[PDB]
Amino acid sequence: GADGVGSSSGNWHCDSTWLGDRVITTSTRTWALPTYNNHLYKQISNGTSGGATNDNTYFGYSTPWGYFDFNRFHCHFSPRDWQRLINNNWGFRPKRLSFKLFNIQVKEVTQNEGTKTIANNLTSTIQVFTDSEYQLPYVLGSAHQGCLPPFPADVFMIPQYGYLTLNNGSQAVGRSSFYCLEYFPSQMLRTGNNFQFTYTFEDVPFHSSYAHSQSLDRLMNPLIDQYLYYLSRTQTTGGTANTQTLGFSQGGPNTMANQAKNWLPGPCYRQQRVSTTTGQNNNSNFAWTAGTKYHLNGRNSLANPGIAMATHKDDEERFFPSNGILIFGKQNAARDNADYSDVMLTSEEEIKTTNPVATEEYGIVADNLQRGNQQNTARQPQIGTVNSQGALPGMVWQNRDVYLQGPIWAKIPHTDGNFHPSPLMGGFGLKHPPPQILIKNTPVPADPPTTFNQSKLNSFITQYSTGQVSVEIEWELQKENSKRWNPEIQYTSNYYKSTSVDFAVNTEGVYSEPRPIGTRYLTRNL
Amino acid sequence: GADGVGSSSGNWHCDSTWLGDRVITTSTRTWALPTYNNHLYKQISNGTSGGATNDNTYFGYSTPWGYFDFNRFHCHFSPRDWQRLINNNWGFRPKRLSFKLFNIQVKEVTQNEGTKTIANNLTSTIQVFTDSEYQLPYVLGSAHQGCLPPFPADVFMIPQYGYLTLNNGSQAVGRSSFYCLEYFPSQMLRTGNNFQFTYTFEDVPFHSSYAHSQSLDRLMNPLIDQYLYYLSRTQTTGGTANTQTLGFSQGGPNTMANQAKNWLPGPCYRQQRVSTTTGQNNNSNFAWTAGTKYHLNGRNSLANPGIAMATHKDDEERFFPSNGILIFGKQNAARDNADYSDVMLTSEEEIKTTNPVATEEYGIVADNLQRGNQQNTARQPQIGTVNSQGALPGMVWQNRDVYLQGPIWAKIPHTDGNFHPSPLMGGFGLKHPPPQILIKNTPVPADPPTTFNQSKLNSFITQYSTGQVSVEIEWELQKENSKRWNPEIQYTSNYYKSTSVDFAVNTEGVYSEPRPIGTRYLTRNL
Amino acid sequence: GADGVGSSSGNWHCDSTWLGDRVITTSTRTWALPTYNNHLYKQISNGTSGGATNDNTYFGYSTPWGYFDFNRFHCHFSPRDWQRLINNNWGFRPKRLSFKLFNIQVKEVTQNEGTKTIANNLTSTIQVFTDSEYQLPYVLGSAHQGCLPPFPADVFMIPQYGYLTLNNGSQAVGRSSFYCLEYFPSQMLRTGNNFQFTYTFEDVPFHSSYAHSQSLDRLMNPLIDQYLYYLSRTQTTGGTANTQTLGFSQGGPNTMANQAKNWLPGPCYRQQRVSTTTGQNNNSNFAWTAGTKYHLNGRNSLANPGIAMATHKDDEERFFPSNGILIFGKQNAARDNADYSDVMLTSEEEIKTTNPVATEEYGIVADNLQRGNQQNTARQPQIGTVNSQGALPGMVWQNRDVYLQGPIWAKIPHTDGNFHPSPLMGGFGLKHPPPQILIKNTPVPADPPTTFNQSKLNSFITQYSTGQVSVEIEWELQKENSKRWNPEIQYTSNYYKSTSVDFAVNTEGVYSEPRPIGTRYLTRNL
Repeated sequence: GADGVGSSSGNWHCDSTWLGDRVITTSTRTWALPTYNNHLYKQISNGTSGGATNDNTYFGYSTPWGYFDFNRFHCHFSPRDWQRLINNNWGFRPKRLSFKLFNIQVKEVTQNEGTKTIANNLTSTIQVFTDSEYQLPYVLGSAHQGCLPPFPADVFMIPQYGYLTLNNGSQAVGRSSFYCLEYFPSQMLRTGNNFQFTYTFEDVPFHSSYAHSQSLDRLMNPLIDQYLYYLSRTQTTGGTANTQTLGFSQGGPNTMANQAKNWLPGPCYRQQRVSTTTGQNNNSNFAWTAGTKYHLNGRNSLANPGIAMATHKDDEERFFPSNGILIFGKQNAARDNADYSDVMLTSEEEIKTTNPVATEEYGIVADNLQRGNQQNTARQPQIGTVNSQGALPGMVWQNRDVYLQGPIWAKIPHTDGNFHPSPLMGGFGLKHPPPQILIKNTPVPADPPTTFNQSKLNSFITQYSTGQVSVEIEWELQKENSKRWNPEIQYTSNYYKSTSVDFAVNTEGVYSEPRPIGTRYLTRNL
Repeated sequence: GADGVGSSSGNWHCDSTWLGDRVITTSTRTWALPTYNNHLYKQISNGTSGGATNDNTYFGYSTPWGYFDFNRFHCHFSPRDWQRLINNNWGFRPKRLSFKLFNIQVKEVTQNEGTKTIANNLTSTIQVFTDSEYQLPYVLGSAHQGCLPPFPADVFMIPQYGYLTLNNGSQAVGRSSFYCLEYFPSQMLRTGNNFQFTYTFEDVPFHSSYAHSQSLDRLMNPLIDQYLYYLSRTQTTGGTANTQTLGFSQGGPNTMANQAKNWLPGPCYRQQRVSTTTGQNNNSNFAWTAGTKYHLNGRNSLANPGIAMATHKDDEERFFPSNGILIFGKQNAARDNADYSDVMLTSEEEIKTTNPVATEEYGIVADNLQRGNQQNTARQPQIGTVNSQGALPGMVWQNRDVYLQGPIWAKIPHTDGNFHPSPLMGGFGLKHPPPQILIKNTPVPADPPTTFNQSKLNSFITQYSTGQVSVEIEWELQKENSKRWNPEIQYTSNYYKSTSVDFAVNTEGVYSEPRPIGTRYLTRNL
Repeated sequence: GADGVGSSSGNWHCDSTWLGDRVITTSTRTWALPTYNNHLYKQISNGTSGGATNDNTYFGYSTPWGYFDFNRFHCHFSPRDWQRLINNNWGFRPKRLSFKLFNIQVKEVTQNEGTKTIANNLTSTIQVFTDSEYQLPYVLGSAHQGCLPPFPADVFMIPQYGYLTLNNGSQAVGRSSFYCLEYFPSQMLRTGNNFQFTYTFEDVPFHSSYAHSQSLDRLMNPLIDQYLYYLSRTQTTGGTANTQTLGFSQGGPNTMANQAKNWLPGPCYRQQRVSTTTGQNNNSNFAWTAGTKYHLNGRNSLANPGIAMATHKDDEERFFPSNGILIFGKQNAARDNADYSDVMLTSEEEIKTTNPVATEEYGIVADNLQRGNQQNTARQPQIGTVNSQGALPGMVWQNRDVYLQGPIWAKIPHTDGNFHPSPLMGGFGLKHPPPQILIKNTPVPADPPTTFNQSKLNSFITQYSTGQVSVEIEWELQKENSKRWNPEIQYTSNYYKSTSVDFAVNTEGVYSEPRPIGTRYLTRNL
């Protein structure tokens, strides 16, 4: 058509459409983009000279660009839409997305004395491009702030793009890369232009939006015996001097721990157990010294949250792995040293059926070769505790649950090999994820001098931009086909009276999410 | 055409053609083939009676055949061609090969008194066949001598084919197989015939001809905080009597070791650390007693080189895993007890970014369940060191690098299951690799007696054969598409003056390779 | 389409595409254009009255226009792209270019009291035209500041156009020309218009992007003697009284300086030798008194850098010709009297093979006619040193190398004759080079008086302009086809750790180039 100062370049479109095995969520927000870094790229680093430990060293670059992040589930689903999803579906996955950037408004700020004036700059541009070839460091999938807000009426600030590369302390090495984002083709938009692009998700397995109604060690028939035998006795009984013997029995309903089985629980990487009753915990600061870590290039990193393991066993909801769960913060919680009442701990107890408990061992194996007292001195069988266990043939396991406040996807690192590349924070591991959209205000110089100077211009017009952003994702559903007789467990609001509605604004206009909501409510058989 | 004594049956073809995403290397050499084993098959074995340990016992057969081996990279690539490959390509893999055997010359040796005469035997044959059905023990892929020489002007001797089967000490068992290679269809060639065959590689992943410019624990945005919380404090501070508490923080730029992450480093099988400064090593002979071994049927075998792990961490190039690297020998180095200055140690430091260091642990896991002093005696959290770690979900890793002097492929054992079947010595794991070409001089009996005798003939005419062999491999390239601004690291010759040119002959005509050359020079993002 | 205030008239396009024998570099920058000279043309001159010497006199005109200059190699090539070029190609040359000027923003500045306000002037224009007929003095190709910056994120100021004509001291002569650039057809652009033009380079020889692996005096076979003889002796030996004789020998492997040869080294114009170790230089200020100069119309001009000669011989990297090399300045170096550590000296040592050393003589010639003592007094042969040598038949030579920071082209003067018209600063000599693009802000008068006045208006509205400029050049490549066995020399980054990445921004956002990069890394035979 005809795009100009006086015409609108897009419409507000926030909705959700359920149709068959599909649900299409569309979302629109209003953003603001400042000028970052004074239009400069800056080398950033952190060494041990300052006072940091070797574990927190880095070397990277801070860019003047910003980026869009809709990598949380509440960016697309309302709390009621999340309820329709998790109460009626066994699984879901993303199919394709559309992204739009419209109604651009570039404004200039003047500051004579103590007066601040904001006026339109009708001829200024913003630059937008997507990293469709995955040529920049991918910083989505690290659970960073700056998402599209969950409440459609909130206006958000676009976060600043930065990246890291190889370091040796605060220094760089020969393989450290430097990226200029102006070295990419970018689209320039004045107040009358808009931007848009579409993306198609690759085939990714459905998320397991269910709990198991059987456990792995209870797949048997509780009425029939097994025809296989197991060693049930190595020493006679009854008499006064018991001797060695061999005795075998058939596993039945009363001895189900001895029965022969076909499968094994998933892998284990044991965590430390912490109680929410502080009086039960040890009186020391063991959050880091006793943490569950991995070692990479002489640098210790917390395995957080780590592989998917059950949070606790039966009747022990007060225990959690020290760094083995996702922890969200309540509305307006401190950044550092928030109290327990200010955060919301998740719980993966739904996978007790196949996954080992995060704070327990995997099992028991033998240590030595037992013998009698025939020739050499008698030796008693020794056993060892398996606290870490990699993949064994015949293992089955579930992934970590996704949450309304949690991440959606992550980029699978480009490596030679990987094992079960599902992100450890939960979500869909993608070889080619949604590309990151980079955005920036084109610099506008102030009046240059009237005599030539070779130096680069460092005096600019103060500016920022505003506009709307809409993202539409189509999800595929996996409906449940269950013959269970009794009613299921569902997610529900509390009927009782209260001061405020959950998932609503309070008297000051602050929207908040009172609890985290997983997706495992319906049940399945193993 | 017309093949006979006076016409040539092939041309010398040693070259390399780069065209697009393909490179075609052709190579020709001159070989000599003796008579092996006096035309006999011989049972060979080694037991503990002789003085060998149980780890080195074997039972097998020594055959009179020889075999062709072009399973090193310098058989096909010149040092300059290797430089064109590793400086410009992110990956490569083999596609198809052609093999030719031509200009056969069978010669007979007579030895009257102290006189030695060598004359043509125009009517003698050689036998050639390829094990296209993989019915013989495959001895390629064990890094054996007898390759086509790297320098095209060198004449090489064809190695003798032998194989092993099951043993119990120096003895055999009922499942031990005996193979006669004369029980195969074979092609007989006189001085005017030639042999040829073609082969097509199966789909194999490209070799990672790059290093990572990011590390796994540094995929985050260094400017933005995380919205997820982690347990940062379990004990109050400041006061005189500190009590238990729970405190949570958000991971940010300054605490990147505590941030939530999606992935884990690759598996670990810890090695012993040895320094090239001998004064730093322990004063004992621990090369075998402290080696990193695996146990199979009561036999210990060194895990050499083992799974792909980083050789050392930053600033520690003097350390290597005791048996975790490929070690090549310099030109004319001893077979036994060569000094350190006579060998060339490789280094896989390029995979510090995803793979754990070979001489370090994998990480830390919990040992016990910590508790306070509410009821039972207080217990402090205990941690354990993970020195071996199998595959965990969310692991990523790189393979071992390939070298100019290193092997190309290996045959994947025919088993029920395998995990990431990439050869541990580096290269391409193939279910059906290039078949082994077997070659032999047909026996020519001396004058038999004039009265019949049933005994097999054990008097033959002394003979050997000569000819040329050409092998042409087509490789597929994977070009780099990088937006890195600063220059890359490249492999380069030293500009400074020297007594000899590297990768050239010296004054005596001896060709040598001064250093090993890997393939990871360009960089990528994770 | 529809061009106006609210629509963008161009997109940011900074990229490089390698495809076969072509590489296409595109580059976009943001510029600022002030009002120059108060919209006036001004006669400028410099005589000896002021204090200048006769060598620095001039007469010319300063115009109110500005011009665009992309005549350096870093305007188009990133440091990594320069590495892809010089490591893999024997030669390159430019083919065609595209130029675009878009997103024009004309702004007006008001200055009431101590307050400065910058507002859009939507109805103001800029004027742009290209000198496609080469009718103005061509000031590109004089290595002037004001290029498009090497770092795409830098905003640059457009330089002011001026020119010189004939002078006699500070005065002009009858042949001195005066040019008004308003006497050209020019395109006027408001904030919604854009400008563009294309250009095709003429056929120019490829740049020699290689070094020679042979030298001119070593093209012989080192094993065979020559059949030609040379005079090897003019006096008998051995006896007590030696007499005159004639003795001839054949040139062989041991006397290669006496062998007959077909060619001669290139021309010479000897320079003065300066050491970078200051203690080795003479203790006097000889930079100008001992400089290597040419004389034109009673005016001395430094021959800088002069004809292409080798910088130094073997093992003498510390010596350079006093004014015979290109010298670039490090980031933020002084304009006058910069120390040696603030500049980067180039070195043309790669042409030792065909070109004479800049600080050495060309050779030796005879001075007199030698004779004996038969009649007149005996005379000994005299020799003279050739310090300058023009073109001789059978000469071969290389041009000067091009650098990443160096110039690309120059305009060949329109004369009756020229010898080897390749610019002495390095690059491509073009009869019709890329035309210079002239740009200016159209003057906007302030309020004129209400009574008529014939005087020209000298009160204007303060103004400047901003916009983007994109230039795309297509280069043709000349791939190397070498049979060299050993690896080549390549340009590479240093692997060692460092405080900053080379060719990247520092902590303050300042981009810098640490060293000059030539193009002669691969090798050829003579």
